[PDB]
Amino acid sequence: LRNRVTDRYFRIQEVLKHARHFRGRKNRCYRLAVRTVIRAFVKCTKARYLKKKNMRTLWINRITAASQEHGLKYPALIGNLVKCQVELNRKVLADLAIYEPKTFKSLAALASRRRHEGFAAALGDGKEPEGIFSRVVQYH
Amino acid sequence: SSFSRAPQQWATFARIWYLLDGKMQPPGKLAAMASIRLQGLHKPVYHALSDCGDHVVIM
Amino acid sequence: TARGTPSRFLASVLHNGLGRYVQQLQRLSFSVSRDGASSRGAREFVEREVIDFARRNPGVVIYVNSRPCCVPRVVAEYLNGAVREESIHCKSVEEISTLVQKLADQSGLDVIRIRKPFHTDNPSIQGQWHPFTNKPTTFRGLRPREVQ
Amino acid sequence: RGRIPGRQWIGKHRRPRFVSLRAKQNMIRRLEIEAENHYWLSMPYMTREQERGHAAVRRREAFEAIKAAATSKFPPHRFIADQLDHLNVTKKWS
Amino acid sequence: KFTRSRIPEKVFQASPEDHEKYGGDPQNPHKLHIVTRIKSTRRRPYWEKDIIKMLGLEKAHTPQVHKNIPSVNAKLKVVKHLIRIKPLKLPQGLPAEENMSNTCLKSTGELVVQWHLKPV
Amino acid sequence: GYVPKTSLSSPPWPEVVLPDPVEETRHHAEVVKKVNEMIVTGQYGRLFAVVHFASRQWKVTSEDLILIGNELDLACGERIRLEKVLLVGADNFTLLGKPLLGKDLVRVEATVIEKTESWPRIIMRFRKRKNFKKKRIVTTPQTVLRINSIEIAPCL
Amino acid sequence: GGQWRLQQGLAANPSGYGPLTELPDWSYADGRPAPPMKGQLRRKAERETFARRVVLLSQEMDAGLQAWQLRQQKLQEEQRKQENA
Repeated sequence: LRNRVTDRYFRIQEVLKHARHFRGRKNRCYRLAVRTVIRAFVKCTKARYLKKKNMRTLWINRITAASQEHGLKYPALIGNLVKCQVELNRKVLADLAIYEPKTFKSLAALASRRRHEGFAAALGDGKEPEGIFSRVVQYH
Repeated sequence: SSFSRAPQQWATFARIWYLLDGKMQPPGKLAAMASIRLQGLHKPVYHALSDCGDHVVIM
Repeated sequence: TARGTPSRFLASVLHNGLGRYVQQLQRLSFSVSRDGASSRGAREFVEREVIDFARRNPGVVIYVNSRPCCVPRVVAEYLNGAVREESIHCKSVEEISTLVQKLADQSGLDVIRIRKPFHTDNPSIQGQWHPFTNKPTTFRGLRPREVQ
Repeated sequence: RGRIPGRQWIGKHRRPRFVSLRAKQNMIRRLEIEAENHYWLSMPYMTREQERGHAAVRRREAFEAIKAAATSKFPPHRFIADQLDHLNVTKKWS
Repeated sequence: KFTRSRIPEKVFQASPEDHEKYGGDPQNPHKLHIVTRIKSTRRRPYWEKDIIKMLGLEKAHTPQVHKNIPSVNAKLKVVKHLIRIKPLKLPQGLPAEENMSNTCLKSTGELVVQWHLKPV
Repeated sequence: GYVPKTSLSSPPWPEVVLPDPVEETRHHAEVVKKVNEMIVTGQYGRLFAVVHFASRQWKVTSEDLILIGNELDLACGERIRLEKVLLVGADNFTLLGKPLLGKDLVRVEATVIEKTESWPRIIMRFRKRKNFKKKRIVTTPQTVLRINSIEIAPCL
Repeated sequence: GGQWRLQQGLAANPSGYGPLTELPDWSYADGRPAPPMKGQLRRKAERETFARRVVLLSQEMDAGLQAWQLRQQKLQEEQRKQENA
């Protein structure tokens, strides 16, 4: 043979390195390994999207849990915060719920107040003062 | 908080026992709450891997 | 992948940002060839951009060996003890410089997965959540279905 | 038991889908939007004879640039310097 | 056979009620449109795909500014079910050479020139 | 317009009566004053801040580390004043902006420790039966900030 | 989220335009400003382009109108003058 591959072992090893910790022949035999390793890689790429979703769901669950301890539902809370112009993201809100509970409680209270104000507004179709924690800071 | 670490951790976790009286209530309206409690979804610490579920007594 | 690769947490050796930012890079060891295209870029760097670099960061102590090397390497030794060893093989001068800069900048720790992009020594300031926060006390410490 | 013919969703017999509230709401919002759009469309500025030629010089210019681009398109400049530099693959110090 | 639908011209005539409902005036009609793509071309006829591209409405929710004129309106009518249209109404004067940098479309379609991020 | 007491005469929910706006305003003012006094006295102990950096919001304190996935184009050891402190809190009181707090009120300082590359992250496409198989390795650049100090002022 | 946020004129999503994002995120401890944010510059450029386009639209239409008016005037002139003699 003119030129045949001297370096093939190394190629084999490249894939088997990523397959070391699989069960059974998937970690020993290159043919089986390759399919598995590729699949794993694919999963990893896909999983990035999944991870983000999962985290946000977890945060929502946590915030919901926290909110129920103060007699409020998640959606009400979030909406009232949005109305207030307090734009804390849900990671941060979850952190607050866990690590800084008095602040969380305060936030909940604020939300409740906002809700109440909204309700009040709904009764009297128009006027007068709009309420104290309502209103919006106008940027120009 | 103050607290040493392990005890703080214990405080954070620890399975609480809850009570529910039936009497005229709908099952499943009980179970919703009970299930939630079991899961530990009522805690802002919740995760499926952590094992944060509480005890539910129903009478 | 993350399951295969060994993981890590975020930290900073010996609290750099608190007191003084300490250059974690101790030594750059330049293995270069006098003859060989392998190390043309390296040679160029040695000629012109190495001295300046040295001047810029005196905590680093550069060595240059010129050791008829078939493939040139730059060995970066750090303050923790870790040794980041990287090749200079047929690279342009600018690229080499950039690499050097990168080496200088970074800490001694492993380039692996970090788990959380944050790390607090003291997270809680009000108090960590136990289930008995947001729970009211009853009179005489009583509980459901009691006598007196 | 609770079974239907082949492929749920196509052919003669198919699984009955039913219209939700959400879907209805979505439809309605879209309709509303479209109404607004229609209204907006309804009030033109110029009435046609007053936009007969307003575009044309600009349009011509645009065309011309494109044409130029299409034309000004043949081999790049080759020079000695690059070639000379290629000799630097044997720069061997002292 | 599914075909390229031609709309009757009575559809595009504003009643007094319509006027009352919306903002616009029949005299002094707005000069320009803010046209935004709110719905995907995918699954619509190729002519509709073409029209969107001709208007430059490739990125959804990214808005374009088109003259309000019969020619431009005919295209817009073709893809009206894909797009949201609103009048470009300039409360301050339209951008001079000094104020070309500082602008902001906002919601409510108004262009602005005095754009400082500080509050009132 | 009267209805006798039934399950659907009055609301399930209790009627809230929100207080008079003048009195409420006064109360608010009083509260603010108290807070100001506290600030003056140094009655607090450690602050935290929800700061906005690189489109993410971070709850941050003195001495902590934060990892931002990109170049900042700063030399390490340089000090930074982080703007956009949309929450600043402590034991006994908290301050939130609408949405950002003012620069006079609070400021957060951060030293850049290190600039790095991420571990190699594997992109990899695949499709069944159709000889489609891509593989791209990437290293997203990173910076490590150490938040040094949260200063808070008596401006309120 | 906020569809409420369109009622007040603050974008649908808060990341798009407003003081939470268009404001600079950091500065030096000495009291010096940071260099322009990379995305921000791009955004500014885009805005500028949009403005220019708008200006063009405003001008061209007006010009066309003017031309039309002129044409009409010319036609009128042709009429009466033609009728005479």
